[PDB]
Amino acid sequence: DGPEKNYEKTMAILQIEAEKAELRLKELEVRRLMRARGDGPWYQYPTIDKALIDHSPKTTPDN
Amino acid sequence: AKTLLHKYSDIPEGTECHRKAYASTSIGGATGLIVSAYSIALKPPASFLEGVARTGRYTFTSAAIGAIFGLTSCISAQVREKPDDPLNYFIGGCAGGLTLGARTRSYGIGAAACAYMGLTAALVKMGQLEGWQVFAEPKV
Amino acid sequence: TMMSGRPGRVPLQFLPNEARSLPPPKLTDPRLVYMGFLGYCSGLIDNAIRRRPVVSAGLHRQLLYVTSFVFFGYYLLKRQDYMYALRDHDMFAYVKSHPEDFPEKDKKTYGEILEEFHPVR
Amino acid sequence: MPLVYMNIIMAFAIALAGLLMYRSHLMSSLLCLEGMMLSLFIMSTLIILNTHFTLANMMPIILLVFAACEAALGLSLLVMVSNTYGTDYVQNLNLLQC
Amino acid sequence: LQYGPLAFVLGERTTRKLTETSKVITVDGNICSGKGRLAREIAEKLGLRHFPEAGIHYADSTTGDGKPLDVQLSGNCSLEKFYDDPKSNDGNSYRLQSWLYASRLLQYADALEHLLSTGQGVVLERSIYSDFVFLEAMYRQGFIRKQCVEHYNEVKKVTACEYLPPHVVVYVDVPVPEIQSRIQKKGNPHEMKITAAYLQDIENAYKKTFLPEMSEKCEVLQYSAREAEDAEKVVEDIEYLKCDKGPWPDQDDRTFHRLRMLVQNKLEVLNYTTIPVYLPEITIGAHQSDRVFQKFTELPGRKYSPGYNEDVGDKWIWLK
Amino acid sequence: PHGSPDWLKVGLTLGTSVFLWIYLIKQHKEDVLEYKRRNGLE
Amino acid sequence: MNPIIYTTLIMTVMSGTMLVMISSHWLLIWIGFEMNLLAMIPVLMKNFNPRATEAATKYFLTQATASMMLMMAIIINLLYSGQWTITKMFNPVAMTMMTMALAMKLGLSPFHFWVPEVTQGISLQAGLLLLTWQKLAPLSVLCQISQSINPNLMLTMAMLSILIGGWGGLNQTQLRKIMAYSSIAHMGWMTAVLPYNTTMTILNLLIYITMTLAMFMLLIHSSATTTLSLSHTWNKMPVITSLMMVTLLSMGGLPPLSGFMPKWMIIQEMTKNESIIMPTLMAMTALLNLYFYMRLAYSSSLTMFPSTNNMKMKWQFEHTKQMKLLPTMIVLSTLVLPMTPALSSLN
Amino acid sequence: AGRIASFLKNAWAKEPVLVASFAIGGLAIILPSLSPYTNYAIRINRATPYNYPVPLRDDGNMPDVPSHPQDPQGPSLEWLKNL
Ligand SMILES: CCCCCCCCCCCCCCCCC[C@@H](O)O[C@H](CO[C@H](O)CCCCCCCCCCCCCCC)COP(=O)(O)OCC[N+](C)(C)C
Ligand SMILES: CCCCCCCC/C=C\CCCCCCCC(=O)O[C@H](COC(=O)CCCCCCC/C=C/CCCCCCCC)COP(=O)(O)OCCN
Ligand SMILES: Nc1ncnc2c1ncn2[C@@H]1O[C@H](COP(=O)(O)OP(=O)(O)O)[C@@H](O)[C@H]1O
Repeated sequence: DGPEKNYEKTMAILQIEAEKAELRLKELEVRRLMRARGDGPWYQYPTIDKALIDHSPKTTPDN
Repeated sequence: AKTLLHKYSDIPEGTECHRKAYASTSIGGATGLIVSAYSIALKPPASFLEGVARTGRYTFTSAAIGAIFGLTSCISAQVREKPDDPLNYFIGGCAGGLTLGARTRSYGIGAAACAYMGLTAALVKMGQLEGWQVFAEPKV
Repeated sequence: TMMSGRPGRVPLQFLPNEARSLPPPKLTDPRLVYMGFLGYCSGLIDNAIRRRPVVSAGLHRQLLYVTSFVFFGYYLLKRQDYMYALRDHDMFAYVKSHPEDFPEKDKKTYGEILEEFHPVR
Repeated sequence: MPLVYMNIIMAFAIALAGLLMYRSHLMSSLLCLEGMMLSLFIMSTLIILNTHFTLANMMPIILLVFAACEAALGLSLLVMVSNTYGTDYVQNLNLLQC
Repeated sequence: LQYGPLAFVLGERTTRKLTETSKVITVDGNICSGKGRLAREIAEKLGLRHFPEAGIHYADSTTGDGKPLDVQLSGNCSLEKFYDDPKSNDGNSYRLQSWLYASRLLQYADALEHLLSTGQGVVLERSIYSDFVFLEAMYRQGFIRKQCVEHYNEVKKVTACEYLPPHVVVYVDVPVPEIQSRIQKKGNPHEMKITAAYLQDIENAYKKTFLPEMSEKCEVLQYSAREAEDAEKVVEDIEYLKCDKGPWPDQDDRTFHRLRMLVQNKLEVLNYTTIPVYLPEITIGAHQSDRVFQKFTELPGRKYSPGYNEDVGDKWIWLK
Repeated sequence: PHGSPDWLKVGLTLGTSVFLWIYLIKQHKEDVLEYKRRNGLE
Repeated sequence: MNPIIYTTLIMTVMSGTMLVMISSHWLLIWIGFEMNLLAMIPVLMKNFNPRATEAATKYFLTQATASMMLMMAIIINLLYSGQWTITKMFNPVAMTMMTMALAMKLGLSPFHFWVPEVTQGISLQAGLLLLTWQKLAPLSVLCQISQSINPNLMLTMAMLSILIGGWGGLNQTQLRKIMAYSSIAHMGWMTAVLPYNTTMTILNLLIYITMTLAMFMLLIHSSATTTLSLSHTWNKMPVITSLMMVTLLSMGGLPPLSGFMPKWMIIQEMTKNESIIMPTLMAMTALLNLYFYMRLAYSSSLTMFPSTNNMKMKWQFEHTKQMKLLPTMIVLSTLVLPMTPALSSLN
Repeated sequence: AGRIASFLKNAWAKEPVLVASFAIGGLAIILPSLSPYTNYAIRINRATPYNYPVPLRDDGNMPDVPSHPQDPQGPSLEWLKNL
């Protein structure tokens, strides 16, 4: 075939790989920040559910 | 614990040769005691006296190796006037291997220990310079 | 990543409802073909172990192996695609919600950037 | 942390050391295990009663039951060993080696 | 539905089928005795099933066609060569002895499987027990070495520590000159080369060791040449005695199930007959083993599983 | 041994394979229809 | 034993493991461990003999000590924070003691001594169950509290386990001891990535379970315990020896076989956390596992050892009992590298 | 029917203790689900005051809550007294 086919195929491939590399760097940074802080959906370790607490008079005023 | 490592690391590399030698001797003695305890637990030789002789010889060998390594490394660092150079640690490691060979009394162990201890000491110095991590914290 | 504690997660659901918002894998997917190939290999090995004509001992058994492998492969591919979509969605949402930690790089041109040149001699 | 808890943990550690020393008489090993269990029972009972954690009063009894079951199991094994050797010395179990 | 743990779980209990008539019996005698004739009569009268003595080609009879295979493919030994050259340099004596012992072990396993599956008893010739007398005769005469009998003892103990000894042992006693005359009358060209010392060693190895060992745990019926002709008295003696000293009364449904699982699946039965001890008489080089196995595979019904042979005539191959 | 082709097992295996294939085809069709519905393609 | 009793004991073992995995209370987890230990002992003693009894008593002693240590750790954690839920340990001493308890249960060095002897004494079937099924409860518990475990202790124990498994596997001749040391080394590999990513731990566990199930089923199929008994196999079922050699190559970490997937992936994860020296050390150590696997392959399939005459009779009989899932196990343990990304299923 | 009766007759001879034990156990298992007094036992257990009854704060929209113990509103234990 002609050179334009290989030229444009290489251009598309280069775009795909560059986007993938940038996405991988962003993923690593996001993971590091998320584990360090814990304010995102990832790395949310469970805590005690508050629906288990009994809110009723307890035979003693001071709980 | 980690107190002995802190004592060794607090001293500057190019000064206080005697204190460095004492810290290295303490570390070597601790390692010798641990390995002697393991050997005693896993292989009770014949009695109490042979056991105490074995633990004494192991601890003395390890302490001598550590003392020689520390003294030689610090002396080389001072004399060369070039601190933070892994070459000093390489010389210290080879000297320690040489004393290990002399204690075991065979040239093969002496040469192999010189090579494989100078290499390890140089790698440790390089890691200390570049901040290499052995037990890395869980970043990501 | 540890998406185990992700909020609003059903404890024992293979495929959540939102996973239906993604395109299902094609039936001619190369990975599905690979699962079919694995099933065929399992059939051939089963024939070999039992000391039977390897190629043509049990056609029904080989067909069942292939079909089971394709079934499990299809569902596994759906779950994998859903999980990767979740990861990308969380990534983009977090990078949008924290602009301070991901500043826009000041775009520069190679003309005004000095890179050291090391000749090869 | 008062001295009672410290003494109980010291007792548990002493019993563990006795179990791991292994002079002879596997029955002594079982006795050391059950001493560790008794120390666990005492410590758990004190902790649970001190804080008035009412629903946790079940925990010691349950514990004891299970542990006693294990003891029974252990005894059975010991018996078989003796029935194969005539005595329960620990050093006789040396057929298998690393 | 072949027998298995599931069948035992639902219905298959083997203690119901035993009806006091099983009474596995082994008829043992000296070479060229009347025991074979006697064994057949006992099985006929008692309603049991007679198993002919296991030979070189016994295993070939139970697998595939009953027609025996080539000597090279099954046994690699011959009895006539043993009679002609007992001190053969190529170790034929041990190879014959081991092949015969393993064949007898397979026959005993088959007999036990039949007894447990059906409940009808069996009658046997020389079993795995009493087979050691031929080994002792060979060793004392100098045919085989000491390492030979050591390996045989190891294999025998490992294989026989898992089977129930027979209920009744029947022994036919014939004096050495009488059996020598019988051998001369037989006319088999190789058999008159049997030395009298060999037969004497067989007989005294029978009497000194095997008989007391069977007596201490089982019932022994020592019969002379004349009194063994009348099978009626033999059967009456069999009925009259009661078995209460062996392990058979102590067996239960679970132990019988374990034994029935062991007797079938012949690979486990023969598993320890090929222990990796390298005696020059039994070991085979890699090239010889490869060539012989390749030649074995080219047999008509031996390339694939029993039901998957096209040349034999099995059809519907692609749907089995 | 002397075994004929067990038609029961063969029938069960063929039925299982055919049922699994039909179920997979139907599930794929429903999944693509649901995806096109959710994304507003068709 | 009776088949019904054996089935009941197996159900009880599985129920104990399930109770450990699905429970959110420390007491219930301890109860599950006790039930598992209680029902697991007769499985070792199914074939009664002195070796089985000694192995069972060693296993019982080790497991009972581990359970007592685990309960003491639970008690201390409750003392310093009145919480029963399995979460952050809230105490360093309790975490250390619980880590030792779970190491004893798993078999990580220096608590590894019991594994080779227990595997050697007990049968192949018992060994297969012990090697793969037992690991699931302690590994689940460790995964549930991975955010609190001290990286130094876990990492040094994993490194020691890899070293010990690699060194001890070289000397052994019996296949069961080789499998025990292989399990020790694989668990050293698998527990090293716990502080970083538990998904890699689960993936390595699944791959290791598949590989060891395939290898144990192959060893049961050709009833061989020592190396020479395995060398004799080629004369009867060469296909079994070939499949076993392929599985052994897979278990050594050779690409493109499936056994390369975990190690590689695990290394990748420890490279994300700037841990470089340790993955290199564990790779050069796994070279020893590869060496003794290669020696076994040389003995088994790649060369033809001398046979025995009686083996001729074994040519005429076929394997009466066929174990299902063996071909599937072999295929899953050999040719699943191209589907590596499926690990995102959080398996 | 006949076989079951014959088996029960056989067991009542030469083994009466087991028959009595099984009969008593079966009766103890079965009967409580049929007795009409079990709800009475539950109500009696519920009516025993172990803790102090904490009064509610009045907001003008509690007609079912009595303002005094003597007031007719509230649960009554006349059914227990009649028992
Ligand atoms: C060889 C590789 C391993 C193969 C393993 C055997 C394959 C057959 C298994 C059959 C299906 C497995 C599970 C059955 C489906 C129903 C169970 C389902 O509900 O479980 C879900 C989960 O599904 C399973 O986890 C996924 C199973 C898929 C395993 C294959 C991955 C292997 C990756 C590399 C090999 C590629 C595949 C090769 C061919 C199979 C629930 O997840 P969740 O309760 O919320 O999270 C629990 C885990 N946590 C606690 C860590 C968060
Ligand atoms: C569902 C309720 C269960 C709970 C109630 C019972 C709890 C406690 C009672 C049971 C304790 C364990 C019982 C163990 C049973 C073992 C059976 C056994 O093996 O014994 C047989 C003998 O027992 C039998 O005969 C079989 C069972 C006997 C009868 C079982 C129950 C019969 C029916 C019970 C209900 C009756 C009908 C109700 C009538 C209601 C009134 C009109 C063997 O006799 P040996 O003592 O060993 O020999 C010594 C002499 N050589
Ligand atoms: N272990 C053995 N070694 C050598 N020969 C054996 C062995 N077992 C059986 N035989 C041979 O089997 C033949 C038949 O045995 P025998 O009962 O004496 O003759 P018959 O069957 O006519 O009654 C004998 O010629 C005997 O040599």
